Amino acid sequence: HKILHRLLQE
Amino acid sequence: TADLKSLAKRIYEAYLKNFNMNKVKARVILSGKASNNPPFVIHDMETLCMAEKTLVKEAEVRIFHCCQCTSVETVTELTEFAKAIPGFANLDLNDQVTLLKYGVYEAIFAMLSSVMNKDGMLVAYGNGFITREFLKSLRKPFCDIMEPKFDFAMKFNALELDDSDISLFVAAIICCGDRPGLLNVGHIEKMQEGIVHVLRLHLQSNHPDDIFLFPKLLQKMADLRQLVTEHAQLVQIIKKTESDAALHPLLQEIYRDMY
Repeated sequence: HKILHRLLQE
Repeated sequence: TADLKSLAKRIYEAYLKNFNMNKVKARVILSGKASNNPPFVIHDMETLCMAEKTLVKEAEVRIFHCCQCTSVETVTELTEFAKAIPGFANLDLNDQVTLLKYGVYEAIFAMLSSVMNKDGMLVAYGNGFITREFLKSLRKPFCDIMEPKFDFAMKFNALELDDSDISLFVAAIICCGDRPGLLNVGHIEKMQEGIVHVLRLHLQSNHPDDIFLFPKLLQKMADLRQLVTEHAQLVQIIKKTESDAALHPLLQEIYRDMY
């Protein structure tokens, strides 16, 4: 994965 | 209770703040009253094209990507709704992804049943209404996607839940302790029990007549898991047999080695 984690890190 | 009654309204808020449309609004648009201007109904290719010219490949494939844009928007809202859950942001960065990997769609279908009825569902922020029979019309395998959801939504809507109930339900769907690959299976399980506890107490207080609404919802949770599994199966067929249907990166990432 790469997205999601790119989101959680907000 | 102090926390149990407070935490229930905090998750409720995060629901309303992050989720529009909700059920109270979907029930307003439906059943007439306080509206008078019904939504544009889509029951054939004619009405479908009229609704497309006002929004900016095969018809079945175009409807596909239209639902992908909503799935993607919902998953984003779910990620924001999840962070507002007491303990989700405290979990491991990878355990947060897993809870959302197996839970997003299981929640999307639960919430989808709010804007559905035996005849159709509301699309485009309630301004439209697509009939069930029209979806069964489309060619396969597309005609089989939405149909199972209508069936779940019908028996689910029978329980007559409101947004306060659904909010806690969705939160529980995300805080599932038996997801494949969960690291701290012990911490999430405690968090899951806390959520499930409030949900149970909330139902016993919000529906004192339906004394078994709690186990029923549990059943529904198992139904949703099965309903996602089959959906993910039908997604693979569409990804491998339809040459003009391309999955979204965020959507392809979630199904990646799911079931």
